Amino acid sequence: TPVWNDNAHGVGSVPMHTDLELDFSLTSSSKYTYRRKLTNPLEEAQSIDLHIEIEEQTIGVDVHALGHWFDGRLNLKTSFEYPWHTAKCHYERDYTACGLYLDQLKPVGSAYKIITIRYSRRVCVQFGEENLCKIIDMNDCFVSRHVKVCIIGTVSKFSQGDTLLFFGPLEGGGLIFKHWCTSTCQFGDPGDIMSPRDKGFLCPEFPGSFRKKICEYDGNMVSGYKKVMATIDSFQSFNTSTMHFTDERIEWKDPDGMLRDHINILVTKDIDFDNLGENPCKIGLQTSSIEGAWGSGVGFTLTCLVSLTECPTFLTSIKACDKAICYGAESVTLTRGQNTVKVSGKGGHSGSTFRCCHGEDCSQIGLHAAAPHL
Amino acid sequence: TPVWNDNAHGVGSVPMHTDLELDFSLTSSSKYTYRRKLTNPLEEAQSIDLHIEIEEQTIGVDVHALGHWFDGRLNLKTSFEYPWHTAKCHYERDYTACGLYLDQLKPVGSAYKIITIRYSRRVCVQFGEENLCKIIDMNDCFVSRHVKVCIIGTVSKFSQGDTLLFFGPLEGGGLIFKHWCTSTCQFGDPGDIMSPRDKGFLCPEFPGSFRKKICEYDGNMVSGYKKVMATIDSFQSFNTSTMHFTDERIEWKDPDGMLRDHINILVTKDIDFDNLGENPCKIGLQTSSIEGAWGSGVGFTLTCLVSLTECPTFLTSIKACDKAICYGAESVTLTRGQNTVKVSGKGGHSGSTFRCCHGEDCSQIGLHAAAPHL
Amino acid sequence: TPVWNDNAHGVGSVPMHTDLELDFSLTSSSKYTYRRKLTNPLEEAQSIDLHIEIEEQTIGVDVHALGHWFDGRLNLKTSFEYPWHTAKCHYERDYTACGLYLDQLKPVGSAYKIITIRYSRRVCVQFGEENLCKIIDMNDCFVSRHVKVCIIGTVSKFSQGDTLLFFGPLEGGGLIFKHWCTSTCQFGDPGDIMSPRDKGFLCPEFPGSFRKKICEYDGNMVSGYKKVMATIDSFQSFNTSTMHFTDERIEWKDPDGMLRDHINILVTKDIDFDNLGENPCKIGLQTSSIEGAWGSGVGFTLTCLVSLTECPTFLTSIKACDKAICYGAESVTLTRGQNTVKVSGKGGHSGSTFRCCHGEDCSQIGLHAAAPHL
Ligand SMILES: *[C@@H]1O[C@H](CO[C@H]2O[C@@H](C)[C@@H](O)[C@@H](O)[C@@H]2O)[C@@H](O[C@@H]2O[C@H](CO)[C@@H](O)[C@H](O)[C@H]2NC(C)=O)[C@H](O)[C@H]1NC(C)=O
Ligand SMILES: *[C@@H]1O[C@H](CO[C@H]2O[C@@H](C)[C@@H](O)[C@@H](O)[C@@H]2O)[C@@H](O[C@@H]2O[C@H](CO)[C@@H](O)[C@H](O)[C@H]2NC(C)=O)[C@H](O)[C@H]1NC(C)=O
Ligand SMILES: *[C@@H]1O[C@H](CO[C@H]2O[C@@H](C)[C@@H](O)[C@@H](O)[C@@H]2O)[C@@H](O[C@@H]2O[C@H](CO)[C@@H](O)[C@H](O)[C@H]2NC(C)=O)[C@H](O)[C@H]1NC(C)=O
Ligand SMILES: [K+]
Ligand SMILES: [K+]
Ligand SMILES: [K+]
Ligand code: NA
Repeated sequence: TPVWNDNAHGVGSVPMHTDLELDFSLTSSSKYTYRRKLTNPLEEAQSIDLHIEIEEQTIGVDVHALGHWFDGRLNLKTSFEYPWHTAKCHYERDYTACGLYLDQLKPVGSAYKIITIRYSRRVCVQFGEENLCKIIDMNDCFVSRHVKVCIIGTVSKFSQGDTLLFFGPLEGGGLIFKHWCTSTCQFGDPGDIMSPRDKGFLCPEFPGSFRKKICEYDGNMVSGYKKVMATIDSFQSFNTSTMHFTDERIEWKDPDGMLRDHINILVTKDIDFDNLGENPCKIGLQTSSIEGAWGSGVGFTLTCLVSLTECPTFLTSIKACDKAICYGAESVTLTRGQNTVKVSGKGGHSGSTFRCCHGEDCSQIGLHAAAPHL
Repeated sequence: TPVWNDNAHGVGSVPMHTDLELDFSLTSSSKYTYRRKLTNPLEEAQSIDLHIEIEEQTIGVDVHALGHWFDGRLNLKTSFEYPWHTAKCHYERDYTACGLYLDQLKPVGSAYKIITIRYSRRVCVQFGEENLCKIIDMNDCFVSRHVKVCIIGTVSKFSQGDTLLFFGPLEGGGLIFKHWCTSTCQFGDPGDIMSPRDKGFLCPEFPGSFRKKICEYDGNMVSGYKKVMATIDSFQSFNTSTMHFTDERIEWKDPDGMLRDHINILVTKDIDFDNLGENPCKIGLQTSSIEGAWGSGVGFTLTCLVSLTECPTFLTSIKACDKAICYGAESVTLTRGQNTVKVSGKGGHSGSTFRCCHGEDCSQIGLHAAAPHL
Repeated sequence: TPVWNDNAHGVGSVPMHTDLELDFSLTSSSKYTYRRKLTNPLEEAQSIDLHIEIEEQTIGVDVHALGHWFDGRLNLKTSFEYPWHTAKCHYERDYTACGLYLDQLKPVGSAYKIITIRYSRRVCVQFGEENLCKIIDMNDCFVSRHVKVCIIGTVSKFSQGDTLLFFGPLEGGGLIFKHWCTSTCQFGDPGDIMSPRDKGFLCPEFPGSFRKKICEYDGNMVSGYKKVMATIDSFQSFNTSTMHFTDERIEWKDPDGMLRDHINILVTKDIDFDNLGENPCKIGLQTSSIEGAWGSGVGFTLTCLVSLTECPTFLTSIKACDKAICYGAESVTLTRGQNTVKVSGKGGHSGSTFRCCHGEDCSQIGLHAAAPHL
């Protein structure tokens, strides 16, 4: 007969036994503070200090670092071992030999492929001498005995698969590219000339033809960087503040003040809220195996061994997390005893050890995923 | 003076005459159950059984089935009726004849073009001996005399125009392509070699040049499938559960437990809610004509003859539906007597008979739309 | 100790001291009207007229007008000053001279690049003899002493960077293109042949090769318009109603009745709401400088000189606006005295004079931004 479930983040309330509601649309890039002494109607001398602090919206993007994009010049030469044999990016016809090669290479920016986008606000609530701070994801709720804070919002600026380009120390801003070349890179494309890491170019294709007249090449001669700069107003910029780059992840606060989200704060002073996720179930967790990759839009799968006690069944979520960042979650009805739960995730880096987690509790160790693009 | 309107799905309430509110963020891939005996404060012995069941979020995607994508090898031959004349996909130069043809063809997956995306949850509410189940679309509300259930959410995983690729019996997962070739398919593109149905290839272009030295071809020689596999981590996977393929439609439950939506449940025990859509207007419906296409991003238009009685005017919505799936809706202020209402829709298949509908009531017959891509 | 903040648009309420709540999901393309006499329980003879009018959802899109897209025929000629020298779009090989040129040109539609998308509803509230109308952006709130109206919604039909094509006097509808050519336009692409203004073509590239046999060209010979028409069902249409084109901006009401948003209306009859943005701070504004461009996805930056009095600090937003349309906003904690605030914006046209604004108050003059695509 019991069907415990903690996937509901929120409360049951009696609207007559609720004392305060704050409901408002808040500038995404703004913090908010509320302070009030909660006093009895007139029939006491007891007051409770309420102090709520909501921080500015933060974006967290799991990415794959693509390395640097380059500008360069396409040069044509004739040989009748070719002179341009040392050039990393080249193309030749063997009739008299005609040759193309890239030179005057210069990095113009750092590119990042978006894997996951998540927005959040840090929310701190003091009620009496209770003090609790939590990072609340957009469309999730802060839940406590006396205070509920729900954030509801939508943003459509960034999409998975977008490529972000930063031209300089671009704590400041960047460009969004929706068509960065991937499976086919031709000279002239956004992303045409890349260096994924320190050394080594991924060279673009040269789709045109040679003619042996003095060699000629009848394909495009203009680099992707120059073609993009020539129509730069066609592309979308974004701005950033307090950037935080870590391996395969970027966090910042978008200073775009045109964006808003919705905040609802409900307070009960005397009788506790009914926490809709309340349960007596107890969970133990360890990792079993992993497969798949970090830094990948295809992702990984973490297998967890999950022990349930004190309940016959428990509907809940098991997460793949590391250092308080979660990369995936699986909703599951656990049965008493041992359970095997597979969690699909995306993101992380080579040093990530993905742990099996429930709520704020995690396994003692995690597992590494494989590298992408091998 | 009267201005009846049923486009508002919700209730007017007096916050003092409301007995229970549930407000929470729910894992999209999780169900939720609430059971409670509603009892009088202390001054009676009468109790009402409240039982709410909210099912896991379902996605319904109206699609155009594109057929199978193929891998293949590009072969080059010389003829001085060509040997490769039986090859379906070929390219030749007539000087000595040089020829390209695709062979070693193999289907690698099934592709589907997204036309419409809609999310929903089935919601069942028992209040006393009243029992009602409804499929509630995201950002719509369940309305009854004593209980309101509103679902508010946003998802940004899929977009109209995306192409979904399933590699095997991919009850399991698939890939999202945002640049599947349409108006120009060149060999090497995602989607380059397609077979729309049983037999018959839509062949890709071969943009390169021949040279008569022994023939040479200086264009790309690598299939789209191989180019995509070589950078597979650049593409976004998704997972599925309890898939349901029907003609030009796919439904499933996304097991991504990182996604949440918002649920609000309001209960009044004694006095009924004010149903904001309440009205005495009566509607009769029949189809008149149709034009446009199923399986098409451009869509169709259903013309309806709509009779209004018992009201001078009625602001409402007329829908194009078949078998309890709706494909389009037009908001309209009807006038007493006959009205002509055009409803723009998208989706459906060759067997669809699009009916004119109001609320849960539909015309006796529907009309077929035309096929796309003729 | 004081920390005034007006970035919160909403109210604090005591759920016992609230008299009416309307909560509902409303068809986006529908208006809504609520009329009620607010009367005392039984212990008075005083009534307040409540009258709420919510208008249909409007979309406002800041765009860059791209001019007209053309259909045309690619012709091949041989010359052994070339005949086709007057043709604006041409390509030649100088061996006998082979030539390509476009002719039979015809405009097929007008194209617009999406820079910004915003949805809104005009909301009018009469409470007693108080009457106030405001345009409320989606995910913002109408706030008054006795009535709060919040709109919460999400739409995923249009995206920044999409190109909208209108084929005729397309008050009626249009097509969405997600891959309109920008940095590389080749003959055959959507957007291949453009005329940005009255005269002057931006000609596409012809990536193929000539051969001197009688000249031959082995590249694509089919215009982008014809290639798109041949697979028109692959593209997404949209419909429009009551269109309003102005320079670099389009407004309309989307008649898609499948879309909904959420409306919440809270009314207190006696005691005023606590306006969460209430403050004694006073602001004076003038422009200082501007840089950047209108009609550009990169945008502009307006520098404002902002004087704060009556408060030590004030957390607020400074906006860049002209004629009651706002193009950007910066959240900022002002300090008493003079402040310099930079506001990033996008949109507008050559005649726009971007002003520094706070709430409904603006500077006496604004500044012009520079033209894009120079
Ligand atoms: C969720 O999807 C993953 C991803 O694997 C699928 O990806 C699709 C894009 C498509 O290519 C499909 O063919 C492929 O299976 C599933 O994980 C995979 O499962 C297979 C079968 O056991 C393994 O061979 C793969 O190594 C494995 N990959 C990863 C990264 O784990 C997964 O099974 C599926 N379901 C769940 C519940 O996660
Ligand atoms: C809503 O749009 C449809 C779609 O037709 C338009 O599609 C645009 C993409 C663009 O190509 C435009 O030129 C085109 O008209 C309209 O339906 C069309 O109406 C015309 C005129 O009567 C007919 O010739 C078409 O057959 C018809 N097509 C379909 C599929 O019905 C429609 O009129 C418009 N308005 C409403 C209220 O639906
Ligand atoms: C917000 O971003 C703008 C845009 O400028 C940036 O755009 C990125 C896409 C990238 O190219 C980056 O290199 C570039 O700086 C910033 O405005 C720019 O600031 C620089 C430095 O002072 C000026 O040289 C530019 O003229 C100026 N451009 C515009 C349009 O104003 C801006 O500084 C940044 N921060 C804020 C708070 O707005
Ligand atoms: K080549
Ligand atoms: K060719
Ligand atoms: K060429
Ligand atoms: Na060529």
